[PDB]
Amino acid sequence: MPRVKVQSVETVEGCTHEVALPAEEDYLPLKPRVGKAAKEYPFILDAFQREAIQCVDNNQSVLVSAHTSAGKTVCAEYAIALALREKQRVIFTSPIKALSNQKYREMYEEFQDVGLMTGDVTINPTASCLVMTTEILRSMLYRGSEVMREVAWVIFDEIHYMRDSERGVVWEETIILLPDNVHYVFLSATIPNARQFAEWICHLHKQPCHVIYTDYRPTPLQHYIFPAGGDGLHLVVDENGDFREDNFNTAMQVLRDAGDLGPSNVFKIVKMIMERNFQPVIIFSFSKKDCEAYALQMTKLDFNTDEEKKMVEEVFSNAIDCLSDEDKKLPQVEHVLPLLKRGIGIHHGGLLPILKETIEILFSEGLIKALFATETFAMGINMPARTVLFTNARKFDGKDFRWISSGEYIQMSGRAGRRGMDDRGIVILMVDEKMSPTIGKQLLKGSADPLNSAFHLTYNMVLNLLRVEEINPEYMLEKSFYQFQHYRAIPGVVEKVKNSEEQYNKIVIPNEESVVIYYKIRQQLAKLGKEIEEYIHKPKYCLPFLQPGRLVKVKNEGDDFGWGVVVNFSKKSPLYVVEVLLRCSKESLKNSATEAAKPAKPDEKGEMQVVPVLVHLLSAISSVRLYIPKDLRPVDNRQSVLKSIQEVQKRFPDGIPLLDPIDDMGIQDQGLKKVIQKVEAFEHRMYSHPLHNDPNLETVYTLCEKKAQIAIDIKSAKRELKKARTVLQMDELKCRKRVLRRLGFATSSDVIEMKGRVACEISSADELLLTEMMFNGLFNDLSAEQATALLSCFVFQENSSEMPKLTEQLAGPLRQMQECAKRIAKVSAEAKLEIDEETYLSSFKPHLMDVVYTWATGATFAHICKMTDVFEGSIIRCMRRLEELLRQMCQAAKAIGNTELENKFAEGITKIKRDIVFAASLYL
Amino acid sequence: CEETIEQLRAENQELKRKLNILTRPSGILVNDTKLDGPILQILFMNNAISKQYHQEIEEFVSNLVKRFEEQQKNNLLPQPSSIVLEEDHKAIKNNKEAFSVVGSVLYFTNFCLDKLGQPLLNENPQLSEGWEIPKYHQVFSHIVSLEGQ
Amino acid sequence: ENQELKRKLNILTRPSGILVNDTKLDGPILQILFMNNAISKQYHQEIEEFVSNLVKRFEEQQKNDVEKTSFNLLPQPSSIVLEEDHKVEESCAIKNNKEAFSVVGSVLYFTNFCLDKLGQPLLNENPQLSEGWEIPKYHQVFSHIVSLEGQHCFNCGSEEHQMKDCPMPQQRYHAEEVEERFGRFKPGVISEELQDALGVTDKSLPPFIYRMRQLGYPPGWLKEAELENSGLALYDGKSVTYDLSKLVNYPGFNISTPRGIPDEWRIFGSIPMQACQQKDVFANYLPIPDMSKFATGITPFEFENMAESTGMYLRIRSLLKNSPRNQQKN
Amino acid sequence: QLAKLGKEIEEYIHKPKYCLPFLQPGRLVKVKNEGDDFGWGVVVNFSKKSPLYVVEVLLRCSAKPAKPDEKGEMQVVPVLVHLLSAISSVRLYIPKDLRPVDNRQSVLKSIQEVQKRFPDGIPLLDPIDDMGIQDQGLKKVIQKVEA
Amino acid sequence: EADRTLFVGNLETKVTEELLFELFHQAGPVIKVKIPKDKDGKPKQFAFVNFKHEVSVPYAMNLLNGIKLYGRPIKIQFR
RNA sequence: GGCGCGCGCC
RNA sequence: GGCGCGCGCCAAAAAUUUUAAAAAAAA
Ligand SMILES: [Zn+2]
Repeated sequence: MPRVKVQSVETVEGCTHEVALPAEEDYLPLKPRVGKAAKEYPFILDAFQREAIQCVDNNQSVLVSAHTSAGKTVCAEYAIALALREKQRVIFTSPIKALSNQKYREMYEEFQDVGLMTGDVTINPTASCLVMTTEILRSMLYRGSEVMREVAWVIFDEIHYMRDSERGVVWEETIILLPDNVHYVFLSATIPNARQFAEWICHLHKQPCHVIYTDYRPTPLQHYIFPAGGDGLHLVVDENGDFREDNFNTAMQVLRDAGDLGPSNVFKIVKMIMERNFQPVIIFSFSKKDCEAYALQMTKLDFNTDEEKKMVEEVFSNAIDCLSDEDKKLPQVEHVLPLLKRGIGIHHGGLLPILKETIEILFSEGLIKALFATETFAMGINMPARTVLFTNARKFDGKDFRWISSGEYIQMSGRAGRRGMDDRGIVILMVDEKMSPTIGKQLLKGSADPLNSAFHLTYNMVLNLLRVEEINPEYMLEKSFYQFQHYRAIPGVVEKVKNSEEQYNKIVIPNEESVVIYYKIRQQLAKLGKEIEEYIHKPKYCLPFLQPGRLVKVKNEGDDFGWGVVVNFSKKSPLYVVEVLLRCSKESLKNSATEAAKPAKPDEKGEMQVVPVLVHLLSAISSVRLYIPKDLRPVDNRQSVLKSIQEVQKRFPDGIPLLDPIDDMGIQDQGLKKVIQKVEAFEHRMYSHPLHNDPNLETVYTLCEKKAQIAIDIKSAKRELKKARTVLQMDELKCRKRVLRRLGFATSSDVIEMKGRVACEISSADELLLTEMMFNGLFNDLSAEQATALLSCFVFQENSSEMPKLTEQLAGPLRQMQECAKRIAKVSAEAKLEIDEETYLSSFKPHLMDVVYTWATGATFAHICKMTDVFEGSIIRCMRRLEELLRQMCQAAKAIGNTELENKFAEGITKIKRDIVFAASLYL
Repeated sequence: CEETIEQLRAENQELKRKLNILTRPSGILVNDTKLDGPILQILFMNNAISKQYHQEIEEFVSNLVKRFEEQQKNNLLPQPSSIVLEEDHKAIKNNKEAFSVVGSVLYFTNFCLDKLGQPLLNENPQLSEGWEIPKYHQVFSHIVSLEGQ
Repeated sequence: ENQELKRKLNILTRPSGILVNDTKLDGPILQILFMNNAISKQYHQEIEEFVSNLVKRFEEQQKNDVEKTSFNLLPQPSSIVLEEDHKVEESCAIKNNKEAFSVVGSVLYFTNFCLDKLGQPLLNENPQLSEGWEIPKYHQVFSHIVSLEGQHCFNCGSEEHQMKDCPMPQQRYHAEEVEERFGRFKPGVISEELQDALGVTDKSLPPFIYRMRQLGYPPGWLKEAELENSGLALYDGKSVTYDLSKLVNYPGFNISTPRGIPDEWRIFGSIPMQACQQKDVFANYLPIPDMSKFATGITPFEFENMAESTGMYLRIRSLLKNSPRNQQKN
Repeated sequence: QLAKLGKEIEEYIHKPKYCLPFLQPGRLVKVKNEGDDFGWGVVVNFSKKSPLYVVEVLLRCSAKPAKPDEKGEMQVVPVLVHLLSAISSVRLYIPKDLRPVDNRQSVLKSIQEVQKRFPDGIPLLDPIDDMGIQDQGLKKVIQKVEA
Repeated sequence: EADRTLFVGNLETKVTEELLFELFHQAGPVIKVKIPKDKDGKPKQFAFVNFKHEVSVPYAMNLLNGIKLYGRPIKIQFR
């Protein structure tokens, strides 16, 4: 169980300093600095910056949480200077490679004693302020490199990137595997659950940790909303921070009126910006082609001047100098210079690396004035603007489309202020008819989502841990911040069960046994009634009676719309949907774009509107039928329908007739007769029951049902508490170990044999399959180019509707690879592991085998770029990953003790690395 | 004795299984029997004509209702063979004579198989409200088994 | 009891012995049941003639012109077969009759609601494939199920007929091939190929210029030089721009006509050049193990891709001696 | 004796209030004066006469029934109410203009068609239930008929 | 591409895409003109011209209609 | 349809 | 002047190319 106590520290307004430390240790205010500061800054230091520096002085780990536009990196620079002064090596771990290169340039210009260690370059390895990507740090720790021997600090940049859900695990492995004497500086975006992370660090390393949270920004922002269809822009969130409900209501009213019924739309907004002097702007669209589309549409504006055009031409020529002739004259590079000339740039993941770097440099200098980029640009280092425009508000994350989370909106709106130059940023959001006040209000009035781990075992972690002694995978599973964030919830459930138990023990009905029996029989009668209802709703016994005038009663669990006149029905995949004509409230019609219907409140006037429903939600299919007007678009027609229902209902003072299931429907199954007989027996028993005949007994029934609800809650909480006291993933680990030992990797007593040792190295690709293929002798027959082509199967992870036409030299081995994948998938599946062979084998996309084989034999880059439909950036990324993977494969084949495969992989890596695809970055 | 009652009740239930069609749900509060009350009961048979003209038939009935309502402001007691619709059990004044069937016709292609006929006014078709007297010459005018007129 | 019950039940009794051959038409039709209300007593002959007219209308269209009726509407399970008084022996013909006699509907029309039961027959459980169903017109706005909101003819594409017999009915930044699929040209000027094909040589003015000056300056090329002054107001609690340098050059219409070419305004029908059409007039108007423990067994970590600072960034930075931010900051 | 019983049954039928509402302009009856029967005649109208009642059937004619070899003249004949052998129940679709010979010939052909449809006899009306005669005397006569 | 397209007919056989494109470019911005390809690959007795703007087809009709090309008038139609 | 070329008839 | 027949011509004829999206990243 966690043993950590958190104490707040008195501080100036804005920042909220707190310290989480082990329970046994007592708290004493950290001593004021002594001596000369490691480095001094010209501008005044804000409160939170000063406190972070103070905490860095006393060699106590610290976690800073503040807006990117508030200057967190000053603390990291101070820590680096302090570590360098004492002749102490330091490491700066950053998520992405591009940000790593930018930070390397900045720190090299600063201290001149820096190095880089990313996966595609090793500059000045024997430095004292290394900068690296967390993956390489993890690899160093697992392989026990001595470089980490002397480190006195480690600085993690943007630890909020730990919830990535695909590579947000390496952070936890690296944090766990590090020794206890190395201190930590974590820099994160604003998150609410910072104290939990501080407590996790304190518990895991036994050392105190500090948290500084500040929600202050230098330049205030004003928000605007553009309703697609309207004309102007409305001021929803003022610079003061308060929300103006009236203007948002007006904007959504305009949107609703427009939807009830310059050339483009973003073109108008950009022109308005140009003419209103909000020039330097970033247009955020969440597609690789919406950005290009909106960029090309603006072929009529001109932002720059002749001198700026000259400078842009000079910079572009200097940058592109590094390429080769035929690579210089590529269409992609040539047809973008005109865009840069007049002050427009596009920046998404599909472009070549060189164009992205050049556009970043130009924007930083200020030549560009309108950058159409995806969210990849939101993390760039110190590249703000005076305005940020959101073309869309629905992004496709890994799983499926969704509205952008308020965290991402805050992060992107944080790129809308430059300290001193412009004294008020403007953020403009373009909404659509799909947006409804239930989404816009949340997005504008939300807060950053918490930080929740994404730990999940993998074969590489398991194999590497098994290789080294004095540690086992259970150790990693038990200290993963998943187990911590789970154990931290036990007090809540304990209090919940205590309170619910007391509530259970409080209310006592005057009579227990007889009232309980009465409740039980009544509930059983209700269950039998529901069984009959489900029997009615059969495909062949309910469809004929649903007609465009049919009167039905519809209610969902706990909510009843009431009587509605069936308007239509249809099928879909089987399940059927019946469009009925119910009553709905205005608060439910307004949000109808992305909401389900809700019943209107009888005390207030509603509106008769069409609602789709499923057959399962129909209670009674009444026999009555109405004369439908056949035109239900006007409001008055539906009001007349409501009046007709009113009259029909008033014509049957004792209730509308209902179709009799047994005879009217025409069902002759023994089930209905037996159920009816049982219902008759139960109702007779109830009527003859001494308690039932007694009137004034609804109060006792209400108390009894409340007690039953309390009992259900207590049962749920009890099972939760009993399940929440054991490791949540031991079954996964045991299944993984079973798979490893059955295949031939591990041994009876968890001893790693040669196969497992070899499979330890291969990291980026899939480990089990590659090791198994190499061991059997699959690669012993393929050629160097064929081998590289085939390896290209494991590194592509992009959706693509196109398909290959593999010839009789690349198709052959693909069948064998798929066969081995099937064998491995079956072995895993029979070990009670939730693996679907179809999906598992559908992830080895061979779409690039022909491209890579053509490119690995002396072919240009335009030639191959014309052989596919995916962007060129994706081809370059795949080729870089294949290069690194082939390096690792060469090392593994060396380890096995076989040299011929080493030669084969060496030939592949010789023939697949010549041209722009591996053009050294210009940020170094 | 009890065997006889068992047989009778079994037969009655067996017959009333199909008598559901001629069953008007009870609890209907319909006073002013002359105007408020059913109009027809069109048992659609299994013939393609009715199958594909159901909608036209319903429109025709609605048109009859509208026409009578419009021209209202602009008796024929049932014949001895007038049955009453059987109400399922779940002041019958104005609920007795309202659900009285007068005329049951099964329309074939070329002859309407009729039964229960239809009423008239004190044996006076020339005044009754449903009879369509054809046009004929009456060239005989001699009663077959009595002195001629 | 049973006497009156059977009196009521004989209403559904069809006499036996009725020979039937074409069951789809050699059988009964709707068996109306009049009742004791004026709206039904008065209009008896109207209803009888209406059903006869329904038969006649079916005869006029189905039997004569379309001659297409092959419905497969089997009775729905709530159907009923009319009882029959036994006066002839059951056989194949009488079973066929029972097939013919099958109530597939029932209604009791009141003034403003019909106590229907037995519903209507079905065709593959879809009203669009049915016969008597009529679907009203509505909105279909919610599109969120209450139960679970998270759900060869070229003319029309129809794979049932031919297009000729069917009455029924973005771009990559570097792909500028929209206007270069075949070639590129210019407005105003006349190319040699157009000169030769059009049948008009250099000495003769281009012909379409006549009707062009008859009409006016093209709007097609005027829009290109149209930077509309987008009017958007920041609602807090038009002077369109013309680029007068992209105007096309049209000798003989606005610019001075070429010298030596005769003014053939009387030929082909036209009027002489007007002041308004002149260029100036209009244009101006606009227990972790030690590191020695992990490394045992596996290949030690290595450095690969050794490189040195190319210096390209230093050159680019030196080139950026001045720039907007650099000038403003200092 | 049984002839007397049949006479009593059909005297119960031919009473006004139990037979007139069934006399409609298409009602297909059969009329037969002693010895000579016309065949099947369609009612066309009926009326009182200062009390006796008369029914204008449409019968084949040579008033006497037409010969088998000849073709009936198919004319309206005003028979007495209680000369009707059997008030069958198949009401026909009448043209409303029985003046031209074509209409009457078509009516004859329609009756021939109806006869063809029913091989064994034609449905009749049962006085017990169809006409709703609740006379205990009729019940006694029925019992006598059954014995 | 329905109201921004214009149909042409009464054209000499040698007339190809380039000539018609050049002729129609004067009236307004022309995106592409395709001489219809017969099932044998031969041209057809008509052509389609696509205009960038929606206010260009009426003017192209009112200006280029009955123009004598290759000594042969051309009949032009909307869509 | 006519420019009409050409031939024939009244 | 009137009428008939062999026929080039433009005049005018139709014509009118059918089949669902999506961000980022590395040992
Ligand atoms: Zn079609």
